Amino acid sequence: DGTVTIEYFNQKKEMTKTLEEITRDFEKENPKIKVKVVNVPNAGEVLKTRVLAGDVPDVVNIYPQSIELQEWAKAGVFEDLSNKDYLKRVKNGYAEKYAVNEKVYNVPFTANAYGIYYNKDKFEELGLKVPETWDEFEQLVKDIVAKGQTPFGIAGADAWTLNGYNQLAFATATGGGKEANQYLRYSQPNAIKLSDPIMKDDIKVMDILRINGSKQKNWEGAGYTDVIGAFARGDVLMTPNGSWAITAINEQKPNFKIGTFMIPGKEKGQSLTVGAGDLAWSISATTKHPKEANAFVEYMTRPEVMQKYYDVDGSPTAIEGVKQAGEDSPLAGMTEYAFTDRHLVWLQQYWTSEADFHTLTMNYVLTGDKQGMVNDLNAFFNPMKA
Ligand SMILES: OC[C@H]1O[C@H](OC[C@H]2O[C@H](OC[C@H]3O[C@H](OC[C@H]4O[C@H](O[C@]5(CO)O[C@H](CO)[C@@H](O)[C@@H]5O)[C@H](O)[C@@H](O)[C@@H]4O)[C@H](O)[C@@H](O)[C@H]3O)[C@H](O)[C@@H](O)[C@H]2O)[C@H](O)[C@@H](O)[C@H]1O
Repeated sequence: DGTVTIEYFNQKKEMTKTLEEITRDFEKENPKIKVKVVNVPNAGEVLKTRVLAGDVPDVVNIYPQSIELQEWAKAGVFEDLSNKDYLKRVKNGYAEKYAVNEKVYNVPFTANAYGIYYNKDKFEELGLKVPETWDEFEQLVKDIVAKGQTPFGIAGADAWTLNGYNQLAFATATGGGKEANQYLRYSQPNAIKLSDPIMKDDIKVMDILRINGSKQKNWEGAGYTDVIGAFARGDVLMTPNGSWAITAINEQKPNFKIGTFMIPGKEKGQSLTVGAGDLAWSISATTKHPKEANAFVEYMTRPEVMQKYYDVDGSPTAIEGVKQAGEDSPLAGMTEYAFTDRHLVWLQQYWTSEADFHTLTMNYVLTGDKQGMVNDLNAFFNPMKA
């Protein structure tokens, strides 16, 4: 044949079209290299299945904060990338941030963030402003309801959409990422109580989604795609989601200017965001073609290649020589403190899982069971403390 075939296991399902075009550009420059792009649903679970099966894809899209990356790096599943030349194209010391045993096993090209998408046009129409406190965010929702408009679009069927919301609910209440994990993860068993002021603050922030008439009709069984469309059409004024959503929203061709804002704290200037490596690649240590796999990763570190991805995606990049958008862009408010302290890492960096945290978050929006949520939190965190 002559040509060799490497596999790229993608999790960026929103960026399927652009990543394939970049792949074709690579294939045209490398005639002896063919790249198969894999896009399967529930890619995170399929990856667990494949790694254990010993069928590790050549290039793997894996989130570098995950416990999966940490465990598999120590096991020797991934190639050491510490002394690669293309790693010098990663600024903000972002590759070093997710080092395992002081060794880099992942190239995080982009960083995701979390906030609230909002309709700038209808905000101007109704004379609404971006909230700076919990109380203001409560009022904003109530003001929208009274105007006969739906504030939030919530994906009840996809609990992972509110992961960033609840994590920031704890973050803004406690002080930051470390402070949130001190209350939740590194506390004593059965420490989380309803009487705890931090918990009372958490409920308050979560109750913003529980305000009368805050959510759209038939939200309980609404998916991630459903809410993207609902926001794009202008059926809902806001939707809480990650920076990964904007490319899907843009594709729906909305007839309004899109904006974002961070989930605020108790008082002004206490707003935070959460995220980690979005487009983040690792190379299999057991690959038959390590030179070809490295050439694919190196290709993505190129500024003119990364620009092509960024122009569609929009999430902040750590790649050198990429012209990024200004404060006029949709993700301006959400990614305002990108690559700073106020951009804390996903809390599941020090958890054994996160799936149940999604469930108990959404379950509260469904039921409003305060004690039930507290019980869910203890049942989730206790096994980790043991
Ligand atoms: O906060 C969420 C997320 O943020 C970071 O990752 C960035 C990532 O975010 C999105 O993708 C999220 C997630 O998508 C997949 O998982 C979806 C769920 O899959 C299962 O659920 C079911 C059960 O059959 O499967 C289908 C989904 O196709 C659903 O019908 C049904 O709910 C699973 O049970 C559940 O736990 C999952 O949430 C994927 O497998 C994951 O790896 C993730 O990618 C964006 O779409 C994507 O572009 C990225 O930007 C962070 O790193 C994550 O840890 C997490 O915290």
